[PDB]
Amino acid sequence: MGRINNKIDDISLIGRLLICGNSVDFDIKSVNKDELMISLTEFSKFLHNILPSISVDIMPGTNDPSDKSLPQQPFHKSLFDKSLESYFNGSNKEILNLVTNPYEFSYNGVDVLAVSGKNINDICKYVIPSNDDDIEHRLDLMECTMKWQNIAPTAPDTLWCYPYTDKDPFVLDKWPHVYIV
Amino acid sequence: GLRYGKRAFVYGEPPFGYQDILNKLEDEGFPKIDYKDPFFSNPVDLENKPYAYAGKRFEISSTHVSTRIPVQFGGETVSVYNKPTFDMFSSWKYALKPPTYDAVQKWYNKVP
Amino acid sequence: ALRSDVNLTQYTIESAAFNILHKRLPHFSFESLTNMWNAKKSTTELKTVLNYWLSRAQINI
Amino acid sequence: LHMDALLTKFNEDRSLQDENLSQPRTRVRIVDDNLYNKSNPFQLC
Amino acid sequence: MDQKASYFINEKLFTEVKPVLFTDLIHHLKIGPSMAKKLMFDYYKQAKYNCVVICCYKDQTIKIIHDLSNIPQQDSIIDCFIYAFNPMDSFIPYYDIIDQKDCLTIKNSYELK
Amino acid sequence: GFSYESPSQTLPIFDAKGIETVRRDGIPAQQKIIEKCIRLLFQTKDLSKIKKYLQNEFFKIQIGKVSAQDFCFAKEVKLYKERIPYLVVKGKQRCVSPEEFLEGENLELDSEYYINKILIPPLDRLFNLIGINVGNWAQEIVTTLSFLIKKLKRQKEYQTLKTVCRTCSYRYTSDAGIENDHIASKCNSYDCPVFYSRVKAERYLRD
Amino acid sequence: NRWVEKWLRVYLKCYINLILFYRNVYPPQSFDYTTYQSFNLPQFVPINRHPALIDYIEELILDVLSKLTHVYRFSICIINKKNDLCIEKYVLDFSELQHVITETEVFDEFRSSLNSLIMHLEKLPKVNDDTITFEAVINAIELELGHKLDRNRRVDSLEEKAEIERDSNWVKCQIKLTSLVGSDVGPLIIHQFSEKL
Amino acid sequence: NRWVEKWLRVYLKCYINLILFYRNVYPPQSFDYTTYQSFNLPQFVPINRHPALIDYIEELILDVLSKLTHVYRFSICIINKKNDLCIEKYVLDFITETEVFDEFRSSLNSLIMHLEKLPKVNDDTITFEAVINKIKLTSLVGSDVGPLIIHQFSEKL
Ligand code: SF4
Repeated sequence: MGRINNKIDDISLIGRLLICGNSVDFDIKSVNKDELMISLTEFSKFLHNILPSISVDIMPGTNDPSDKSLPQQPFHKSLFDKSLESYFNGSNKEILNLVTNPYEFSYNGVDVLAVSGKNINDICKYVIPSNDDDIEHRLDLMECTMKWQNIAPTAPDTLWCYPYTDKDPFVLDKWPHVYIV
Repeated sequence: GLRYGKRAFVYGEPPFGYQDILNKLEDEGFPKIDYKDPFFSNPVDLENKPYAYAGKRFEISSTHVSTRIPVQFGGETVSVYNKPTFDMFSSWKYALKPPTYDAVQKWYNKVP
Repeated sequence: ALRSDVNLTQYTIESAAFNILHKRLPHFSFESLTNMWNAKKSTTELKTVLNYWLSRAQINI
Repeated sequence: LHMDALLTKFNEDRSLQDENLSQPRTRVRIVDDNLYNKSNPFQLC
Repeated sequence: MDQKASYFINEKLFTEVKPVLFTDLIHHLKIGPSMAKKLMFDYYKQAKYNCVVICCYKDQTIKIIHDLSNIPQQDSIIDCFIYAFNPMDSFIPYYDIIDQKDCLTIKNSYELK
Repeated sequence: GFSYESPSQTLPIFDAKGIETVRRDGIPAQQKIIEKCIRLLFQTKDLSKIKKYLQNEFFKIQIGKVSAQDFCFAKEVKLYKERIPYLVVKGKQRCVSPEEFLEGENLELDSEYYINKILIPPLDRLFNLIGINVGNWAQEIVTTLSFLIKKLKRQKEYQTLKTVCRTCSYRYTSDAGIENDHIASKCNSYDCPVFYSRVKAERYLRD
Repeated sequence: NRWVEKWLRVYLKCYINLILFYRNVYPPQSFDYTTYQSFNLPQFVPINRHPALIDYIEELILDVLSKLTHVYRFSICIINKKNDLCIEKYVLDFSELQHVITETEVFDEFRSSLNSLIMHLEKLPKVNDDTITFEAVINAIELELGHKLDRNRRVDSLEEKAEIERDSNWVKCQIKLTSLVGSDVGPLIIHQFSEKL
Repeated sequence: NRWVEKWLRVYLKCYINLILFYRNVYPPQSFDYTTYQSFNLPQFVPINRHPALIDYIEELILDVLSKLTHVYRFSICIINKKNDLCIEKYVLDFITETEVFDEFRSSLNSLIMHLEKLPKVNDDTITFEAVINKIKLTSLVGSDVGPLIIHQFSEKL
């Protein structure tokens, strides 16, 4: 909000914020509606304080209240405070945009792809007895994923049934400028 | 050791001891050890079930306070008959004992 | 011999292997095994049925 | 130095300028053209 | 004003016990952030509370001072102002809806329709 | 009863001879239920806990939260090397196959002759010598966020079942990539409880 | 009685929890800062995670709320075990209880009262373990317990059993006072007190 | 003087039974801990099963209460075997049927709470003896409404 740094000349350059995933964390085994509602209302406050100053981009994750597979739909129109109904009117979309887990944002002509990170986390969930959890290893895995033109290398652990018909979406068709994981 | 006092007397000694007590209880026509018979922990689950079975009357009772009988002095059960008299500005205390510090410490150290 | 020695219900190869050797072996229908054996491609199915029969033979010992 | 020294050096030297609160600075406009164009690729039924 | 601000601060500190932040002072007095920090420092001057100060270093780094005895990189400090005054030891603030109709220093390019 | 072969022996041994479990045709659930009730009666002598356990089991059977592996009659078809245990599943309200439950568009688990004539006879024989009846205990037995939570729990259960079945079939395929779940999707072993849970989750997700 | 029951319940729960935590009557490792204990709590208070203490306090608060119709004072005592002497006394007044809205305001008032209590407890010296225990005392207007068993109380459901076990669990009985802030809201007119030495 | 007689009888009987059971003067399993209730209290109160000891206790209680005017203190000393030393010495003695009832109830509750926090003692080592008239003293509640106020104290070592 520019209240801490006080350098408005530099803080005003942040056009929008991008929440990539994991905003609410619980164990789906033992949870009730009250805890999720409390966490969503706690998030709603923060949201109501940040919205009228800087735009926001909401993305789901692996521990978010959405589908566990990779192509997660947006959360819902519900699950937020009733005071946010002015933003969910369908007209003010540039201020708050709830998008799927993978997305290719064209920010002023710059194509950037963002993913919740379930693909890399599932690839690292195996133990391959070759190829000789550091930063360089994740970078090399991301580079290999970008070169192979396949966002999801492990089909059954990541992908779900009926993803598409005759044209998979996870196979890369156009290379982006920045790959955000 | 602990003195009795300035003026005091002494009563007769008990007839039984620590060893002969069970032996005398057995010879009197009673079992040496009365093991726990089947009982209902909940008084609602009684429902007068021990009526009979194949012509055999069974005695099944509960442990709750509502079913327990008052102690008798000389074979006569003593109880209050007159209605209570409520007094204003009274005080009360909770009777059940809370758990022990050592108990919860051992429960936490076991990492359940 | 297993029925005379042990006392169980199913009296199958998988039940015996699980109750004696503590190993659970999957079971496939005869149609699936035939479709796997007649596949020109997908050598994984051939290796699968081969290991299936080899394990069924070794459990007998 | 102590926290009091830093406080007396920073808060006392405050400029208290540019905080008009009536003509605020507008944030840089950044638009994601993929909002309404076409072909939401990962949007399934 | 330095008079109504101190009154509001001591009221919200002792009468209705709750931690006070400079954001509440800015929302109540309709003033700027630097003026709020100056008023907070003046109230810290001239004691039954605990002060919570924050220091902004270089490289856009923000931290919360806890020991108040060992301040690392004292030369790289660009700003250091008292953030809040809590009477209790556990900070644990609370957040609610705030109507910033005229108490905003940075406004978005788009307006709600 | 409980057996102590030596005074130094601390834990008892559940020794039974000619117990109600001895039967050519019988369900495994009855044996486990009888063993649990006997253990509860011998350890604490509490009839209320046994009544609560029996009512909970009856309510679970009436709802349909059973694994269906311990609720199957195993008929012996010939070809004497009779090794064809055809499974009857609770009837038709007959003699439905497990494939009917596999295509579980509807449920026919009835709190009926099965439950009654397989549970009340042995418990009644065991508790009449005590002086209590078990039939009366059974006679008394006769939004968006929650939906999303239930859907997520079901999906996580299905994913865990698929993962464990795939790693189980890894013994044969020796592979972890694609077509591994395809090979594991045909495991119809009726002697594995994971198969029943997997097909139940699939039927629940298909409806 | 429609909504003040739950509010008073959670207030008494947080009261007992903070009293047990800040006085070192139980190990702090068994406590965790949470916000949901089957009821939305107005603040991140340290609540214990032990089963026996859980339903113990639950039944205590249930009996207190049932007797509230005649109780005007609720006290939590802290006594030593080497000598049955009252060391600390925390009083909660219920003057007429404003008996027969804006739940956020009730939660704010409860939060302010709990903050005042925590500030008062933070000034007390450290309390040691090993049998520094607590008790419970109440003060009613006109009531008599321990005499409902004169007819054998033939039970028929759970309500009668609960009433009997609540009326039979009470036994009759016989410095620097520091006042705190209470709840000045309309329906919940509650006052707070404290005692030492 | 009507209700107080029988109520003091039953209170003394319960107190003697508790002081015999909670210590090792008599072995366990010889009492009925799951049948009787003393004063509608939720705690368990043990009563011995041997008729001889019950009649002995009743006879001595009647003999005490018959001459309650001249006696002012009734203690129950605990004698240690092979040493003849008084290890423990519990003492007692110097309206509406309800006030004496709650007085006896409170005294019994205090006695139970004080006995339940006692260290374990070895078996076949202590003998009891009733008497008619380095110290750790403990004071319990007593009857205050009746003009025959009964104090309650305990000693040790
Ligand atoms: S279910 Fe079929 S696949 Fe899953 S483990 Fe048992 S056998 Fe192997």
